[PDB]
Amino acid sequence: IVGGTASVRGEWPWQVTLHTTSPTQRHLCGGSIIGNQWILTAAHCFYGVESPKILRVYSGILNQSEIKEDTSFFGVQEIIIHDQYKMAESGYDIALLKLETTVGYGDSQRPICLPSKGDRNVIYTDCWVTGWGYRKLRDKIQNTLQKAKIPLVTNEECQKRYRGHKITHKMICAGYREGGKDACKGDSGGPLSCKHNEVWHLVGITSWGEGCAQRERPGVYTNVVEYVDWILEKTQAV
Ligand SMILES: O=C(O)c1ccc(NC(=O)[C@@H]2[C@@H](c3ccccc3)CCN2C(=O)/C=C/c2cc(Cl)ccc2-n2cnnn2)cc1
Repeated sequence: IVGGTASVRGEWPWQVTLHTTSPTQRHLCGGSIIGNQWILTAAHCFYGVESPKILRVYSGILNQSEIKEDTSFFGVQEIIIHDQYKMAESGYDIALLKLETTVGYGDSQRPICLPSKGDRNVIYTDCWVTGWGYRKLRDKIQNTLQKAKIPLVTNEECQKRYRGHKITHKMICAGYREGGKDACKGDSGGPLSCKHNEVWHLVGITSWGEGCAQRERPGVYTNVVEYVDWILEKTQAV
């Protein structure tokens, strides 16, 4: 996260850190708990991931330093990538991780509500992007989970800023015209959480942008409301 501050413990209890084991253990992506055996993340996170066996999901983490060989994690049973997904910039950047065991909800880890299909018309004024990503384009993964409040941008405005791209209604953009606050390397897959009527909703999934926090370059997120049916299809299969 660029231009963000340290989170307080338990502030974003749906936020997870997805680690890869191969070649060595390190943070790969962010993700969100949406169900007791479900993580919602970005499909691009799994470029070169040939098996779920190399993945470990950590919940209830504030600092990456809490993660050692003795730290409990959830194994991944299945990686479900949207079947229209080609690349982040083309859209359909969404994936589900089905966990091998059930998440026990508590004050440190609990799910985030999906947006309501009825809330396609709401104007979110309180949105936050969180992650352990870089603070600038040439940096390193951060120890403490960072947060940054970002304003949502209309599709029309975002399209003006991404000449040469097609910004679809399945994408949602966020950022300040002057830049300064945004997601960056290592934040992808994580949530864009918006508070509406005192309830937090998973409005976006950190996906892509041209650089980090640049002037007139908003961050591009998967527009979760447009994927509620796909999420229910995959999580509620008979
Ligand atoms: O340990 C590390 O050094 C370490 C180093 C980088 C990453 N991750 C990343 O760069 C991941 C990449 C990835 C992850 C997994 C598999 C394959 C591809 C794809 C891009 N990406 C982001 O995080 C996207 C960032 C991004 C998002 C928004 Cl909304 C705005 C601006 C952004 N940026 C523009 N230019 N940079 N950030 C993770 C870890």
